[PDB]
Amino acid sequence: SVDLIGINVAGAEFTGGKLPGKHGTHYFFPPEGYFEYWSEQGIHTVRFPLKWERLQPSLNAELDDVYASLVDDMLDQAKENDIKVILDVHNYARYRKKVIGTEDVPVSAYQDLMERIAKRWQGHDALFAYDIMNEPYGSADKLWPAAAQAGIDGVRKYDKKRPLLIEGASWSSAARWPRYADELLKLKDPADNMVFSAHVYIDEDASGSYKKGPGKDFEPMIGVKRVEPFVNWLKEHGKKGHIGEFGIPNDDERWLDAMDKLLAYLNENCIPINYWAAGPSWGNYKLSIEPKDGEKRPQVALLKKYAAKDNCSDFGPAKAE
Ligand SMILES: OC[C@H]1O[C@@H](O[C@H]2[C@H](O)[C@@H](O)[C@H](O)O[C@@H]2CO)[C@H](O)[C@@H](O)[C@@H]1O
Repeated sequence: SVDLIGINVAGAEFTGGKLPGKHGTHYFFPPEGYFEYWSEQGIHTVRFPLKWERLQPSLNAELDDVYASLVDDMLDQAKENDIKVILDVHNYARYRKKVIGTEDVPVSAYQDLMERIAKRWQGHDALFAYDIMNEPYGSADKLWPAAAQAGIDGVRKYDKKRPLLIEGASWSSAARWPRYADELLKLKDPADNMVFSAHVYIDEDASGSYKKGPGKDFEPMIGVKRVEPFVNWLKEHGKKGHIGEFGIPNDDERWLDAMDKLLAYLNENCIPINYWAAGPSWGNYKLSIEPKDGEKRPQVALLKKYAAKDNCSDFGPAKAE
């Protein structure tokens, strides 16, 4: 089943400056009882960021025992708690700051990573899908479509069933999607289970930093307006979609109204969303929906209303008929 409502659970990718880094100091996996809270809230799909450099300290070599085992543990806990997990290689189309497709990081090395990820986890019941790369951007954009095919090829050697979530150029911007996405039309998935995943924030620069409030001229449909270019492209090209990140601060009711409008539009078009973000070690982060003393998380109540609505049969938008 494809859940329309889901959340990111971030932390395993934190403190990119420290490699390998230390669990519990630089990065954080869900502790005991973590998924039970979210399951009880009625959330059954999670997107989980992972750091490539921690999974694979050397290219074209075996996955790191300790970090990969933490992923094993997380998947086990998700399964215990009725949660389905999208593994996200949260790397901006780069390995140790070098773009996939450059001499340092050949596409074959990225294919190798994806082979190893699918080989290790394809047998895990909690695994739902693979988001093969978070937010290609900048000098990675031009080479990304070639890298994406290599990633698809890698997963499909070992997992011929699960959805592949394919992000786009320019931080997978939903708003700018059609400017660049035609380059993705050459991608092929022999299993026919490929889904494009765009990101949308509704601050002025769409970075999610929220440097300003809604403003005097706030438009409630801002979220919808920013995903329309993506969804319309999907319809035009007969493709399937997904929103892998969207988040808002908890300090202005207007953001919630925009979120509501967005959720309605995505629901209508059978496009699932992963809210950014929950996680075990966010502290005061403005977009966090993790429970924290003294903080209300109105975004959660809203997600819960939607979570009750029927899911679609598959990733939308529905084919024309
Ligand atoms: O969208 C999340 C992503 O935003 C990045 O900032 C971009 C922004 O997306 C884009 O619309 C604007 O034109 O450019 C900025 C960069 O200057 C941000 O850098 C990422 O960390 C973030 O994940």
